[PDB]
Amino acid sequence: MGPGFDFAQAIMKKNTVIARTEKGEFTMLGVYDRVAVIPTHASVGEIIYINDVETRVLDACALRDLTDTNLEITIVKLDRNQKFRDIRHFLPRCEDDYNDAVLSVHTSKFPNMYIPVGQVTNYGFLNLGGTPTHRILMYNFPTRAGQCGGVVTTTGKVIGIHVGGNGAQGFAAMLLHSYFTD
Repeated sequence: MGPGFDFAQAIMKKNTVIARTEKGEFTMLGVYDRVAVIPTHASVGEIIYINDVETRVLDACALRDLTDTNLEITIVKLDRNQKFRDIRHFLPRCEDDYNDAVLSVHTSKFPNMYIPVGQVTNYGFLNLGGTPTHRILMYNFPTRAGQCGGVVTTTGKVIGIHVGGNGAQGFAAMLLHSYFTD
């Protein structure tokens, strides 16, 4: 509908796949080469389904900060025959608050879904499903099951992936440029 939705659509149309684990279907953001991200609660194993195709997992790393606190991001390298467009130059370098964000989801259940979530707070600490978690972004939208892995963007920046909600607020794990240096 406007330039925020334009940037979000450009990311969804080239840099997302549908990932399926034993814990469900997730929006999965591809970042560069065969490297993608998914919420750690997806419990990625040795094999994952990517757009309903059986795919070997070459590496999976559940990130934690240097206090050994959960970040809720798993970085997955996929045994896929095709690379993602490199979007690392759209990742923020530092923790920050944002205005006017969009949460975008693409699954069998929720195809082509875009939500204007508005103002995003650097929330920091969250007890997420009983797990102490750091680098959490918060938005005041009643997100639901089915939105986990959804991409949070502003114009020009890919800032997080949706990892939970409390019925009134939604929560994303930050993406930082430093997670994807090679």
